[PDB]
Amino acid sequence: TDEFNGAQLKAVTVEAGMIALRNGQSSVKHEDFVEGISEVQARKSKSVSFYA
Amino acid sequence: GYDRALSIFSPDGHIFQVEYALEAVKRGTCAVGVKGKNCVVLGCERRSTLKLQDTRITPSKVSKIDSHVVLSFSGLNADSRILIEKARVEAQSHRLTLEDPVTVEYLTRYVAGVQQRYTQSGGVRPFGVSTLIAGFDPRDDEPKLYQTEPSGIYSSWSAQTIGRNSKTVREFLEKNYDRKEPPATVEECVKLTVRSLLEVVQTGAKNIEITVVKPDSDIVALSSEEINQYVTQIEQEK
Amino acid sequence: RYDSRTTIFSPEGRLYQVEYALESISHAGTAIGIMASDGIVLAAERKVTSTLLEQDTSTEKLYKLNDKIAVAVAGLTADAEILINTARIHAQNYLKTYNEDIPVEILVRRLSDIKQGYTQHGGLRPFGVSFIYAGYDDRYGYQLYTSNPSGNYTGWKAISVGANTSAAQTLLQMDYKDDMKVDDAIELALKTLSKTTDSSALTYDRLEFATIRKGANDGEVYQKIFKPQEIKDILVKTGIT
Amino acid sequence: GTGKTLLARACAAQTNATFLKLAAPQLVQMYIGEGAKLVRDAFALAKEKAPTIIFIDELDAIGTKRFDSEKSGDREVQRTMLELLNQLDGFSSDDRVKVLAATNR
Amino acid sequence: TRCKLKLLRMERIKDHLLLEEEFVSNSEILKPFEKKQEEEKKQLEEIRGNPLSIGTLEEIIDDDHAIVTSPTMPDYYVSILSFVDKELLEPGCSVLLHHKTMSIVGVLQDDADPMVSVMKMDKSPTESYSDIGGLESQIQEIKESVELPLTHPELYEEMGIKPPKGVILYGAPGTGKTLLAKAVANQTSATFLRIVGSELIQKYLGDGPRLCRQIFKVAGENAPSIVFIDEIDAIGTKRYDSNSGGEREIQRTMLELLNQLDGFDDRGDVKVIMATNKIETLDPALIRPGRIDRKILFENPDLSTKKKILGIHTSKMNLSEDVNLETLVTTKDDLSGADIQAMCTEAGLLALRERRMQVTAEDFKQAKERVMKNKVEENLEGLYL
Amino acid sequence: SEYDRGVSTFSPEGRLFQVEYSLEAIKLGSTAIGIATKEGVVLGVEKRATSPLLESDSIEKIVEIDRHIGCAMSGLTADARSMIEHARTAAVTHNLYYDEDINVESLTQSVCDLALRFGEGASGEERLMSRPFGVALLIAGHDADDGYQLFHAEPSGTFYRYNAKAIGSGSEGAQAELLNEWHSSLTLKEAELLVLKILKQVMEEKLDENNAQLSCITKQDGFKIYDNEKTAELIKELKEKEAAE
Amino acid sequence: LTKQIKEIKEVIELPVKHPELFESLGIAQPKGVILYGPPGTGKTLLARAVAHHTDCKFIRVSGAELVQKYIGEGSRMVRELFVMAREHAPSIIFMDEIDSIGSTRVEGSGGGDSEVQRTMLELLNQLDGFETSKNIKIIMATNRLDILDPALLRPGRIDRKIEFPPPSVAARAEILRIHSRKMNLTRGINLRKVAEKMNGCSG
Amino acid sequence: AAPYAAKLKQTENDLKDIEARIKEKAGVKESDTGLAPSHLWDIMGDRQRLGEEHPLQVARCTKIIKGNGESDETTTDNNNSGNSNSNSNQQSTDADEDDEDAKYVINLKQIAKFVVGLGERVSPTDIEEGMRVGVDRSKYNIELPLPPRIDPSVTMMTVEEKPDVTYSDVGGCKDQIEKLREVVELPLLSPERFATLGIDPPKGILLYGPPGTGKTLCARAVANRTDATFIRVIGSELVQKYVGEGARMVRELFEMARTKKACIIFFDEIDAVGGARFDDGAGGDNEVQRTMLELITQLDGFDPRGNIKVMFATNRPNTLDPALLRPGRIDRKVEFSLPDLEGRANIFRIHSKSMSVERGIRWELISRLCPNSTGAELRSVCTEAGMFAIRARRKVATEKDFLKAVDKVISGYKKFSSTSRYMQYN
Amino acid sequence: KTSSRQTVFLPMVGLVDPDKLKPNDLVGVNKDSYLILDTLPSEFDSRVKAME
Ligand SMILES: Nc1ncnc2c1ncn2[C@@H]1O[C@H](COP(=O)(O)OP(=O)(O)OP(=O)(O)O)[C@@H](O)[C@H]1O
Ligand SMILES: Nc1ncnc2c1ncn2[C@@H]1O[C@H](COP(=O)(O)OP(=O)(O)OP(=O)(O)O)[C@@H](O)[C@H]1O
Ligand SMILES: Nc1ncnc2c1ncn2[C@@H]1O[C@H](COP(=O)(O)OP(=O)(O)OP(=O)(O)O)[C@@H](O)[C@H]1O
Ligand SMILES: [Mg+2]
Ligand SMILES: [Mg+2]
Ligand SMILES: [Mg+2]
Ligand SMILES: [Mg+2]
Repeated sequence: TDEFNGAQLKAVTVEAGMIALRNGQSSVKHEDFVEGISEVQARKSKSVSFYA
Repeated sequence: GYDRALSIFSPDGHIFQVEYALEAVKRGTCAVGVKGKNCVVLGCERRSTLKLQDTRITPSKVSKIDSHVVLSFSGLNADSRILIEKARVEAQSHRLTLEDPVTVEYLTRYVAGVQQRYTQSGGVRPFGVSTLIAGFDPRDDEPKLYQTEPSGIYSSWSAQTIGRNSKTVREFLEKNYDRKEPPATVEECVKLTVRSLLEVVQTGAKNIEITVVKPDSDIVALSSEEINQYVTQIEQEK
Repeated sequence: RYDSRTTIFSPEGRLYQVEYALESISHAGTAIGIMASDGIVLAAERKVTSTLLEQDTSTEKLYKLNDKIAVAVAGLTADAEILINTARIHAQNYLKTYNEDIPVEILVRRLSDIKQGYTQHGGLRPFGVSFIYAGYDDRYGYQLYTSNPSGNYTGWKAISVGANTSAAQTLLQMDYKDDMKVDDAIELALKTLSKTTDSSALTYDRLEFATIRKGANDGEVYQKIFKPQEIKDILVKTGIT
Repeated sequence: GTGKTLLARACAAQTNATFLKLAAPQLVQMYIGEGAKLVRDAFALAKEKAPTIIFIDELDAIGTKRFDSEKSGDREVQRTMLELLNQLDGFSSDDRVKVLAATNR
Repeated sequence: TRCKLKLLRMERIKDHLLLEEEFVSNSEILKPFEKKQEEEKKQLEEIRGNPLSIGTLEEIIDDDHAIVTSPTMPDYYVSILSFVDKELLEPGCSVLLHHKTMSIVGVLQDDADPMVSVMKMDKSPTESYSDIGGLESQIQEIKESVELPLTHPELYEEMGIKPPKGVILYGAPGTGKTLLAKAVANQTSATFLRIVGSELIQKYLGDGPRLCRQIFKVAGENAPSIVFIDEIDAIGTKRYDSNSGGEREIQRTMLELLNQLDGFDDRGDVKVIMATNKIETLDPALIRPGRIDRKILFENPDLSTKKKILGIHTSKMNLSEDVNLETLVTTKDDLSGADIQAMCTEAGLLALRERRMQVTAEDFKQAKERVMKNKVEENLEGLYL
Repeated sequence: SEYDRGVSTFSPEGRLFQVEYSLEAIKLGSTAIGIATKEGVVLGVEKRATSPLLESDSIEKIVEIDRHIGCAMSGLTADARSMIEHARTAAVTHNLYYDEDINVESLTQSVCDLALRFGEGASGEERLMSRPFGVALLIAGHDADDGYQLFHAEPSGTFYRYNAKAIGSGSEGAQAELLNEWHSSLTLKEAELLVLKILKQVMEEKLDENNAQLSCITKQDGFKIYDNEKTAELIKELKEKEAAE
Repeated sequence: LTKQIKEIKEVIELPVKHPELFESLGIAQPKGVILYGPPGTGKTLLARAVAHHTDCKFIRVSGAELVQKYIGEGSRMVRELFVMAREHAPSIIFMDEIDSIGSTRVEGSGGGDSEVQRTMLELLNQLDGFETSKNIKIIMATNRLDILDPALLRPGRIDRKIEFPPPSVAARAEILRIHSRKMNLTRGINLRKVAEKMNGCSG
Repeated sequence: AAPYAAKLKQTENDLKDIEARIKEKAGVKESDTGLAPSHLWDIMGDRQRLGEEHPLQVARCTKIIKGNGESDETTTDNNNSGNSNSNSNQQSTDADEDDEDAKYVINLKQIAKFVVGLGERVSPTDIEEGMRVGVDRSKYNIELPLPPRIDPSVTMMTVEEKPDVTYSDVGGCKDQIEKLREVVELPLLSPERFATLGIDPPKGILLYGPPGTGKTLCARAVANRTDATFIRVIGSELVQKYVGEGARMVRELFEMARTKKACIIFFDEIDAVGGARFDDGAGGDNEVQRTMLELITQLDGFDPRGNIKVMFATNRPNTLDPALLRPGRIDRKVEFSLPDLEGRANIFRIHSKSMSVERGIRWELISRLCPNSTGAELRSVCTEAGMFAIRARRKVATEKDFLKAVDKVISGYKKFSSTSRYMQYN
Repeated sequence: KTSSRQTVFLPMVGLVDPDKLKPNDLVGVNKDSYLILDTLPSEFDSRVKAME
C-alpha cells in the first residue's frame, strides 16, 4: 500500500476478514489482506502474464 | 479522445483518422468502374464550374498511369496529386527492375502500400483518397479492377462506386450487373456506366467523362461527341 | 478543437489549417489576372501605403521566376519570399537539364506538391500563398493558372484572388468577351480594382502591372513591367485621375 | 481519515477536560436566524463545564476564504468563530477553555 | 364550381339546423319537470353561498372530513357534506368551498384549471394524413409505435410482446416533425394535447410541479389520447438563471415529469411525444430505454424526398409548363423542407413584382438562387478544390 | 482514461491500455478457426460481403507464408499487410541461411519480435513500427521435429501454443465448443467438417464457400488453399450428416 | 437606400391589403423579415414609416422580455403576444433584439441562456401557428446573422432576409439632399461636392 | 371571379355560424349535483355550516416547550428558561402560580408561528413533534390531533412486501450478485462465524451503477430468496421533504421494520431526498439535509441489528454523505456493470420467453452480433423486432427479424461519428 | 421581526428586562397589540443533538 489514509487501512483489513469467511476460513492470513487491496483498486488479482 | 494520433487507439480498435478520411472522399466527386467481358470502362463525374474555367488546363479526374494501367480518383485533389506521380514512378520502376510491362496486382498493392506506410506511422497522416486502379496485361486477358482505401487496404471488386453519394449509385449497379454476366460488348459496358452516372450528375452531358481500356495496351479517351450519343440513347429508352 | 496540427482531422474530415490559409490570402489586397487572346495582363493591388512609403525600388507582389513565366502574389509576404525563390530555382533547373524553358503545368504542380507535402508530413507549417502563374508554353499557348493554398491548381481565362474575391470575379466575367484586346484587358483591370479597393483615388502607386505578350516581339515570350509614368497615363484614359 | 478527531477526544479526556463537539458539517444552513443562534448555544455550554476542549470539524464550509460559494447563514457562523476566540480571554489567556480546530484544505 | 357547391349543400343545411336546434332546446329542457329535481336544486342554492372560494383536495380522511390546500394561505380540515359523496371525490381533484366556513359542497370542476385549458385544443390539425409529401418512411415508424396500438391491440397479443409507449422526434429544424405528429393524431381521430413544455415555467417558484401532475392526470381521464409535449428542451439540463430566481424551478419540473410517465404503468394507450432540438439540450439519460420506444432522427430531404415536397406547392401556383419539375430539383442542392417552401413563397412575390398572374420562367430561376445564398457554405468544394 | 495516451505510460494496474485495446481490434475483424490434428491443421475463415460485386475469389485472409507454413489472421488488414510481409521474409531468409525448413515455433517468435516494436529504438531489436499491431495470426505449419503445431501469435503478449484455437468475433462461444470437440482422436477429414460446424454456429450469415475458405497444412500434400468446388463438396457432406441426426 | 424602400413595400403591404391575391398567384404567405446589415442605416425608422402607411398597430417591443412585471411576468407576455396581435389585427410588430448578446449564446446552452432561448423560441410558435396565424408580419432586426440564433434564422418559419448596404455615392447624395433643404442650400451648389469627397460607412 | 368569389363568402359565413353555435352550447351544461342519497346529508348540512365548528386550520408542531420552566412570567425570573419543570411553583414573588405544561408551538401553512393551549381531548401523550393538529379559525387552541404528516397512505404504495422476483428474472450470475448474497443471507443464517473471526458482520450495501443494468432486479431477487419481507422507499418518487417531512418518511418505515423481524429496509434513489445538500449550490436547500441527519442516526441506533439488514441503492455515490461512507452504515460496495456475452444471452432469453415466436432461435447467436450493452437496450431490441414482425405480417419474429432490429440502434452510432468501414470486405 | 411578515419597533415592556432582550432571542409578542410579551426557550434541530 502507498497513499492509504487511516480510514482506508481499516477498509482493507475488515474487508479481508469477509473474504476469508467466504473461502471457508474463520481467521485472516497474510494473502487475504492483499486481496482486500484489490477491491480499492480495479486490478485483477490473478491474471496470466501477457499484459502483466 | 483517441482521434489525435495514429499511435492511439480507441477501445474498439479504430484510428478515427481513417474513418474521417472515408468521409473526406465524399467531398470529391463520384467515380464508377464497371468491367465487361473484354474491357473495363472507367467513368467519372467531371465538373464544369464557369466559362472562365477550361478543360485543357484544368485537371482531369482520370489520369493514365501508363499505357496499360489507368487510374481514377475521388478525395482531395492535392493529396491525389502526389499519389499519382508517385504511382507513375512505381509503375516505371517495375519495368526498370524486371523489364516487363507493369502488373495491375503489383500496382494496387504498392500504391496502397504507400498509404499503408503512412497509416502505420504515427507522426504523419496518410492520404484521404480512395482510387480505382484498373488495367490489363499483354499476357493475361482477364480484365482487372482494383480499389484502394485510405487505410492502405486494397481490395478487388467486379464493379464499384466510390466518391460522392456512392452508396446510392451502388445499389442500382448491383441489380443490373451479374458476376455471371457482365456487359458483352463495349458499347453496352458504356451504356450501364452512363446509366449509373446520370444519377450523380443530375443533368450535364459535358459533365459525364468516359475512358475505355481494353487489352494489348489500348486506352482511349472518348470525344465529347461520342459521350453525348450515349446520353441521348439512354433518354430514348428511358 | 482539432486545429492543433495538420495530421489531425475533425469528425467531418476537414482540416481547419487549409481553411485559415485560404482566408490569409483575402486579408491582402486584390489581385487580378486576365488572359486575352493578344496577351495575358497581370495587375495587383498595394495593401500598404504610407506617405513616406516608397514602392518605386520594387514591386512587392510581382516576381518573374523565369524569362517566360511570372507570378503575382497574394498572401503573407514572408511566406511568399521562400517559395518565389524555390520556384525560380526549379525553373532554371529545368533550363539546365533540358536546355528549354519549363512548361506552366509542371511549375505549378511542383509548388502545390511542396505546399501539400507540409500538410502530409511533419511538424512544418502550411504556407498560405496563392500565385497567379501567367506563362506561355507550346502546349496550350497562353495559359493563366492560379494555385490554391489548399495545394492544387486550376486553369483560367480570368481569376481574382486577394481581397474582394466574389466582387472581382463577377465584375471581370461580366465584361469578358472570349476574344479581348490586350488594351481592353488593361482598361478592365483598372476599373474592377477601383471598386474593390477602399481608396477612392486609384493612383499609379497603388498599382503593380505587367503585360505579357508573344504577340509583341514575335518568336519571343516577352514579359514587360510598366513604369509609373506609363501607369499614370492609363489612369487618365480610364478617367480615374 | 488521519485521526484528528481520535487524538483530540483522547487529549480532552486525559487533561480532565470535557469534549465539546462542534459539528461543523451539520451546522450548515442558509437560515440567517437559526444559523447564528445555534452556534452560541454550543459555546455557552463549553464555558460552564470548563476545563474543556472544543473540537471543531471542517472549516471548508462554516468559514470559507472565498465568497464565490453562496452562503448567508454560514456567513454568520464565520463571524461567530472570531467571537469565541475573544471569549477564551474571559478567565485570562485561554488555558481553561481551549479550542482545537480541523480543516482539510 | 360544381363541387364547391356540393360542400355548401352538405354544410349549410346540416350546420344551420344544428344552431337553431340548440337554441330552442335550451327552453325545452326546462319544461318536462316542475318538482323533485327543481326542489333539490333550490336547496343546493340556499346551502351554497355567493361567492365560492376555490379549493384543491389533497386527501380524504374516511370519517366525513378531508384536508384541502387552498389559495388561502393556511390549510383547512374541511368536512365532506351536502350534495357530495365520499366516492364522488378522488384525491387531487379540484373542489368548491363555502366562503364562510370551508366545506366541500360538491365538484363542478373535475380537473378544470387554466393549464388544462391551454393543453386541450379543439382546433383543426394543419396536416391530415401527410398532405405534404416527403418523409414517407419516418411516418411509417411513428405509426408503428403510436397509431398501431390504438387501432389494433390484438396483433401485439398474438405476438406476446408488450405494446410501445411514446416516441421522440428530434434532429433538424424545418423538417416538420411537429406537423407529422398532427397528421398521425388526425388519422386515428385521437385526443390531442398541444401542451408546450415551456408553458409550465415562470419566474415565480413552486407553481411548476403542480402543472406536471395535471398533464398526466387529465390525459388519463380522456384516454385514449395522444399527448404532445412540444419543446421539452428548454426544461432540459440547462439552468434558468446563474444568479437567482430560478435555481430550483427547472430541476423540480423535469424530474417530476419523468416520474408520472413511468408511474402510470407501462401503457400503450396514453402515448407521449417529446419534441426536442437534440439530446444535447436535454439530460444524457432521460428515462431511458425499453420504455420510450422509438427514437426518430430527422435529417434533410434527399433528392427523392425534396421532389415530393416540391410537387405539392408548384401545382397549387399558376403554370409549370414553363420550367420542368426536374429543372427545379437539379438547380437546388439538398436542404430541409422549409427551404423548398421558401423558394415557392419568393417565386410568388416575384410574380407580384413583375405584376404578372403567372409564375413565369424568370421568377423560378431567381427564387432558386436566393435561398441558396442564405444558408451557404463553399469550403466543402474549397478544401477539395 | 489517461493511460491510453502513453505507450510507455503504465496504468495503476502495471499495464498498457494502448496494447489492451489492440486486443479488441483483433476481436473486431472476422472469425478464424484453426484446429491442429495429428494428420495436419485445417485453417478455416469467415469473410463478409455487402455487395455480390465483391470478388470473393481474389481476396486473401488465409495467406501462404511458405509452402508448408500458412497462416490465418483477424483484425485490421492495414496492419496485416505488414505482419504477413515480415513473416514471409523470415521463412525465406531461413532457407537462405540454412537450406532447411524454418521451425513453426521459431517463426512464431520472429513475428512476435516485429510485434514488440511500438515506438523507436531499443537495443537488440531496432524498432521502426510506430503504433501497436492490430492484427493477430493463427500460425499453423509443420516442422518434422515438432510435427504439426498451432500457435496463436499475440502481438500484446507473446506466443501461446494451442491444440485448437478460435480468434476473432466468435471466439468465446467457439472456445467452449472446441473444448468439448478437440480430441486426441481427430482425423483430417473429420477436422474439416468440424471447422464448418463450429463456424456456422457463431456466423450470422449463410454458409457458403463465398465467405469461407478451408486450407490444410499437410506436410505430404504441401500447403494447399482449397478450391471453391472442394469446399463446396465439404459444405454438402456436412448437411447430409446433420440431416440424419 | 432605395433598394430597401422598394422591397419592404412589396413584402409587407401586399399580403395584408389583399390576402386573396398572394394565395391565388403564389402559395403560402411570408412570416416576416429579418433586417440586417450595418447599424446606422435607419432600419427602425424605415420600419416605423411602414407601420404608419399600412394602417397597422404598433408596438415595437424593445429588447428581451422579463422587464415588465407590473401585472404578471415578462415570460408570459410572449404568450400574450398572440392574443394582442390577433384582436387588434392588422398589426406590424417591430420585435427588437439587436443581439449584442452575440454568437456566444448562439452556441449556448448552459448559463442563464435558457430563458432568453425560451422567449425567442416561443414567440416563433405563435407566428407560424398551430392553427390560425395571428399576424404574418412580425419583424426581426439585428446587426448580423452570425449573432442570430438558428431557430429564428432558419427560413420558412421566418421569411425574407434583406441586407442594407454601406451607402453608395448615389445613396449618400440622396440622403444629403432631403436634410440640406431643411438647413440652407449652398450658393454655387456644393451638395455635389460632399458625396464625391467621401462615402460614409453608414447612413 | 364569380366561381370562387361568391363561394368564398358562403364558406366564411358557415364558419362564423359554427363559432356562434359553440357559445350557445357551452352556456348551458348538464344539471346539477343533486343526488337523492346526499339530499339526506342536507339535514345535518345546515347545522354544521352555520355553526362554529369548521374549518379547522392545519397547523403542525415545530417546537416543543414545557409550559412550566418555559419563562412565561418574567417578573423575578432570569434567562429564557427556568428550572425546566418549575418557574412559578417555587416562588410567589412572581405573584402567580400555574400548572400548565406541554403547551407546544405550532406553525401554520401560512408560515406564522403561535403558541396554543390544549383542549379537553388533548393530554401531552396525544401530541408530538411533527404531528398535525387542528386549531380554531379565530382564537387558537388544539381541538383534535391529526396523524403525523402527509406521508401515510402515500408511502404504503411504494412498499411491496415479498417480491415476485428471483434470480430467474435477472440475467447474468454476476460478480456483484455473488458478493450481494454474502451481505444478506450469510450473517442471517449464522452470526456465529462473524463473531468468532472478530469482524462485525456485513449489513450495509450500496448498489450503484449506470442506468439500465438492473440494480433493482437483483435487490428484489435476494429479498425473496432470503425470504424476508421487503420494505421499499424511493426518495426520487417520494418528494416529501418540507421542513423534516421526509425525516418522518424515513422514520415510519424504518420504525415498522424494527417492530418486525426478518426485514429488508431498502432505501432507493436517494440522489434527492436524504441525499446531497444544496447549501453549497445555488438551490439553497437544506430540507433534504434533515432527511439525511435522520437517516444516519436511525442506522447507528439500530446496531447490533438482530439480523435485519439495511440496504441502499443510489445511482451515484457522489450524492451521499461521507458519514454514510464510514463503516457501520455501508460496509460493501458493488458497481453494477455491462453483462458479459452469456449474461446478455440470458436477458435476451427472458424477453424472448414472454414472446410468442418461432422456436429454432438461439439466444447466443443473437447476442454475438449485439455489442456490450445495457439490459434496457436488449429490452428495446425485442420490442422493436416485435413491431417489424407484425408489419411484415408474421406472427413470429424469425432470427432474421432480430438481426434487423439490432442493426438500426448501431446505425445511429455510426451516424454520430463516420460511416463506412473496412468490414464490408473483411 | 414578527412571524406576521413585519419588522416593527415597539416601546419596551416594563416587566420584560433590557437584559433578556438581545439579538436572536426568541420571544412572545402579544397578538392583540405588538408589545413584547414574554420569553420562550431556544428552538433545536437534529444538528444540535450531535453537538452535545
Ligand atoms: N413529411 C412532412 N410533413 C410535413 N411537412 C413536411 C414534410 N416534409 C417536409 N415538410 C416541409 O417542411 C416544412 C417546415 O416545417 P416546420 O417549419 O413546421 O418544421 P419543424 O421541424 O417542426 O420545426 P421548429 O424547430 O421550428 O419547431 C413544411 O412546411 C413542409 O413544407
Ligand atoms: N436612409 C436615410 N435617410 C435619412 N436619414 C437616415 C437614413 N438612414 C439613416 N439615417 C439617419 O441616421 C441616423 C441613425 O439611424 P438609426 O439610429 O435610426 O438606425 P438603425 O440602423 O435602425 O439602429 P440600431 O441597430 O441601434 O437598432 C438617424 O439620425 C437617421 O435619421
Ligand atoms: N437483469 C435483467 N434481466 C432481464 N431484463 C433486464 C435485466 N436488467 C434490466 N432488464 C430490462 O431493463 C428494464 C429496465 O431496467 P431496470 O428496471 O431493470 O433497471 P436499473 O438500472 O435498476 O434502473 P433506474 O435507473 O430506472 O432505477 C427491465 O424492466 C427489464 O426488462
Ligand atoms: Mg473527523
Ligand atoms: Mg417544430
Ligand atoms: Mg434600430
Ligand atoms: Mg432501478
